[PDB]
Amino acid sequence: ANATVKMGSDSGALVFEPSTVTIKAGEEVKWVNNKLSPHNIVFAADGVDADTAAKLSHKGLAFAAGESFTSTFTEPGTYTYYCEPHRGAGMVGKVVVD
Ligand SMILES: [Cu+2]
Repeated sequence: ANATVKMGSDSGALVFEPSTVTIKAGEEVKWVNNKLSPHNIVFAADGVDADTAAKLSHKGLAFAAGESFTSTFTEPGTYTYYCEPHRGAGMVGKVVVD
């Protein structure tokens, strides 16, 4: 049972919601595209290893109100994701794989 995040409120404010998710080692997590596009979900190697952070990242440009991404949360650890454009605009989210 994957967690589901949305890249922006299903209204019109760019917030990652849920901004922090906790799910199990080996499960996956989905993201839903909404509004204020483009967004991407770009994981900084935020304590976790480069390769895992990379493979979990999505530099895919999400234009279609319908496109959704999935990441495999194998390695227990912290992954911290942001948007490339909105990186430092307060648009960030966090993952705790258990
Ligand atoms: Cu964004």
